[PDB]
Amino acid sequence: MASSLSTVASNNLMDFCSVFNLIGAIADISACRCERSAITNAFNKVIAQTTCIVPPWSEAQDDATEFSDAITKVEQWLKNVNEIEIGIRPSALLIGKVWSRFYFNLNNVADQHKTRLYRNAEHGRMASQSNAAKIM
Amino acid sequence: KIIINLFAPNLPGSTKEDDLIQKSLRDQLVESIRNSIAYRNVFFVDGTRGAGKTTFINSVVKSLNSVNIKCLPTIDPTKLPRHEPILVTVTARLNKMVSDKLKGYWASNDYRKQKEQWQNHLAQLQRGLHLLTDKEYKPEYFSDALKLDAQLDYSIGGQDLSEIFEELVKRACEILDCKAILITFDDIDTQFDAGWDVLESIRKFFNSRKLVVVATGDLRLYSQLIRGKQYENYSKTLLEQEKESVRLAERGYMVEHLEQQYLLKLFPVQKRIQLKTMLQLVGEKGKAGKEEIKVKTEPGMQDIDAIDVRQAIGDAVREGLNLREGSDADMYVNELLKQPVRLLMQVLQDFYTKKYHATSLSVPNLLRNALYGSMLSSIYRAGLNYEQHRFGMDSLCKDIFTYVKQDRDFNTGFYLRPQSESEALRNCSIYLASQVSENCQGSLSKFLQMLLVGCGSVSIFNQFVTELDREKFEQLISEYVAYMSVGRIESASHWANRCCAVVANSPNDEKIGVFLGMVQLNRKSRQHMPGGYKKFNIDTENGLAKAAMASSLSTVASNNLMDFCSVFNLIGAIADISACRCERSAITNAFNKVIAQTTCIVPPWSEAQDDATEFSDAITKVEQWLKNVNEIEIGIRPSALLIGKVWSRFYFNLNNVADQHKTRLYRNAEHGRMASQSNAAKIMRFNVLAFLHAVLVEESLYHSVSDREYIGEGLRLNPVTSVDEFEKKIKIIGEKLKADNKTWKNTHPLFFLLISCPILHPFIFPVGGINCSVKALNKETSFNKLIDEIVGDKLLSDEEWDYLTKNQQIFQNTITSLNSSTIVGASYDKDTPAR
Amino acid sequence: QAIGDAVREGLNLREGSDADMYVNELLKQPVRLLMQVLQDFYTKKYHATSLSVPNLLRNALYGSMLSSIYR
Ligand SMILES: Nc1ncnc2c1ncn2[C@@H]1O[C@H](COP(=O)(O)OP(=O)(O)OP(=O)(O)O)[C@@H](O)[C@H]1O
Repeated sequence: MASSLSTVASNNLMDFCSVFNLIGAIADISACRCERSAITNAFNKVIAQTTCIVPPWSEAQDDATEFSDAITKVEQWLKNVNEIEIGIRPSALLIGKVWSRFYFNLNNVADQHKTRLYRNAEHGRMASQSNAAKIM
Repeated sequence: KIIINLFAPNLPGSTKEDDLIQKSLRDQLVESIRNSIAYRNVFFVDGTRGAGKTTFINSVVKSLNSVNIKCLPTIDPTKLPRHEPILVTVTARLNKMVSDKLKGYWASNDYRKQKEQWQNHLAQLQRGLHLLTDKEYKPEYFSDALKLDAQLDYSIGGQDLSEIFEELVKRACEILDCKAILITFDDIDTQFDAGWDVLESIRKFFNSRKLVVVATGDLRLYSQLIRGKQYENYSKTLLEQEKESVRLAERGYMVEHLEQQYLLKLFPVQKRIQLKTMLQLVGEKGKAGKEEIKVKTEPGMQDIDAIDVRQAIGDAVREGLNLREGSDADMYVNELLKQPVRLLMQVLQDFYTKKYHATSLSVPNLLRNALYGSMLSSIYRAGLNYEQHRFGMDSLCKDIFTYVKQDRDFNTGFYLRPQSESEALRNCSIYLASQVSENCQGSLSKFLQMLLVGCGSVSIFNQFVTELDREKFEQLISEYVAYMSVGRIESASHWANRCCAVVANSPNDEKIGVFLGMVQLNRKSRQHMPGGYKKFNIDTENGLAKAAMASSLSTVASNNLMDFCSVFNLIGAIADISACRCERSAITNAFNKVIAQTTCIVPPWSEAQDDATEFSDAITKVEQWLKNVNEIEIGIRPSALLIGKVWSRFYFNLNNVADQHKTRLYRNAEHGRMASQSNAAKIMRFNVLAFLHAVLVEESLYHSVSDREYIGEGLRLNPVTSVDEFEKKIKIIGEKLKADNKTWKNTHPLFFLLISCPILHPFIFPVGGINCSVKALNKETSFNKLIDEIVGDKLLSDEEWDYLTKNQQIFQNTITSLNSSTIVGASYDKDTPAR
Repeated sequence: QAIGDAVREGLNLREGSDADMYVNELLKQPVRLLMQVLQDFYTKKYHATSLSVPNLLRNALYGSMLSSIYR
């Protein structure tokens, strides 16, 4: 979530969590693939080095062992992926198409779960109750 | 193997058999023409501007010089007399080698007959040459076309110079006992208008089978030449009468559709070859090298120790910019490889020649001179300062402002990232980074000025003045640069004294008198104030507290004089005290440089012990600090990315503090001990910490004196409310440096010097800003001893620190009364909610 | 089938409308432009076989409709 946790620097500190930054996280891990630096620095790329301002056109315990533990999991991920990722071949059509599948899925999920919040929906077990975690 | 000698003219005439950068293409093309003639036939090499064309096209002729093909000397369309048919110069060149053949062989019976046959066609061609130059038809010449010659067969009547030249070359081949004649052209980059006659003649007269043509030029430039000649066919009246966009669209398509196929008639697609750029030959870091290149950096070296080309640029980029070894340094060398070979070689030739000459002493100084001449054209296009001896931080800070407006990016503009769209801005970005690391090198006072007035002047305009169609935005920059005087700054403190006025004219919700990095101490007394709150008074403090408080002040005249407490002034003041050590009283003047003659004005864009030795002890502490910095000023090697990265962290960290500690004033701010309590002095303690914490993260992350960082694998944040996370960063770094057996000076020169400045000492531990709780002390007590570890001697007396922990004694290095001061608009009404 | 082996693997397409449309859009091209892009394949791929097949197509296309890029 830390990578997805983006803070908009303005007159008020506004913070957002988005699925795109999850997409934008994995899409950059495989770029370097080595040196144990880009992958480690990927976990902190918006904390203080990305302060987006609203556009002018608008109207406005120890974490030491757990940090090195989490890094090797994506290092575990890369060596298993690299043994098959060459045999697959995409193209123009069937890569734009899946985005339309993805883009419309986001719209429907956001629209439906927008009004599915209640005072007792936190970790709600009802098929209709929803919270912030249910959106994600 | 390629060995490039940098101490060589590198001209096309001074090439060798091993110094050729491109050899596979030279060899590969040679057999292709031979196989074509073994059993139109117009070749075409395609070359990026500066790839290497005239040198390359000379090598292929050399290969064909030693089936048998005879090659004519290379002809340059640019270096030819104007108003001269190109059929003439080919015939004249052809005649020379044929006339050399006739007087060569020994037999006389054939020579007397062969010469007569050769001259029969020359006279035929000469009398028919008037068609190429005449502007109008002569009715007399009709009787000349009707007259048929003898002994020669012409399948087509008339003049028809196409067959006459075709018959001429056929007889020219018999005398030269060859299979075909090689005609080679040259590039027309210098004047591409002259290249129109080349294309016109090739498609008309060189249509035989024993002629092979090898053109050369820039393909993207030929298209603009042909398209211009297509429009000349349309009648000018039609081109004006029918201006409808519906007709204009189809007219433009027809022109494009015509010359697209026209170029295919001249140069077939399968015949076109390209010259690979400098990048496509060596290859990137990840992939293997196709054809490696080794260069001779120093003169008179053995061929064994020849350095690679990438290491020959990393020797300059990494060292000339003081940029640490990493992927970011690879950004520049990758961009430099994509540049044309002619530009890249001249940059490499000049830098290494001067470095050897200097050795027989500043590396960035030698690189800056090389970059100035190379991209002088892009400097003039962008309008940057270009006078040689007017260099300095005053000009450089103006230069970086011009670049940002051109790039239209206020977020990463001061990073100087070569990622712009226009080629001119990319050249300016790399050039500016060279100048940033030249003046800033080996100086602390120069470093802060670049950070404060150079980088800072862009961020302030982005958020507070830009929000005030682009034509109106244009004059705002014009008067803003005049107001704050980016072109010429009298003192770093005066910029901060002007920075506050710029940002003060931007109110906020509920009009709390706290701003980005500053608070507004009330200059008067409001009736019936609760608790011990009162009006701020400088005379309450003593010793270093008054001196530190004197620097951190600024006033603005806005029909009622407003007082300001600032962090920017403290940053600027240090950049002035650390300027020159040759005088003692200068630092005393720096203490009260602005406190007396401020008289600041609202910007146009906005409508509205003994007193003899009172500071004697303060001067000694500052004077001792002068010896410490002056012995370390050599070590510091700031880069063009370090300063940009430091400021960005500062901007986010400082923006958070000024926002969270805004509603946290609930009548119990005075004598604050719990983290929820927050008074005016609490904000100022954190802002100074926000400056030093921002330096700590980026100093280790990016610096030329450290190969690897010592922060370690771990998430980083900013101390908005809690100093605990800032405490562990120093503790962890202290552990790592101990294992490597390294000191503090030779690893973090910036952090060590700032933390030892006597001026910043009192603001770290104020009276009313220190957090005191059950767990607040736990982190703070280690933090207090951690700061003592960095400095050689003890920071403060133990008893003084004890009083701050619990809740009379005089404080020399601690502010005593800023905590109780009020804030304009901060009407103390609510109460602290506790649970 | 001589354009089928030119788009299906040149553009990484399977048997379908897109592969058949691209043959049609390579058929609406003038015969002069159809030869050169087609000739570039079998001439170059014979040298390769004595791969970068989709890149080999882009090599042929670059010299095929180069001028329309400027529009
Ligand atoms: N073998 C080589 N080694 C190093 N640099 C070379 C080599 N061959 C060419 N160069 C570089 O290319 C330059 C030659 O220019 P180039 O061959 O691109 O001709 P041009 O300027 O386009 O042609 P012209 O002047 O005939 O119109 C040299 O000055 C040098 O900078």
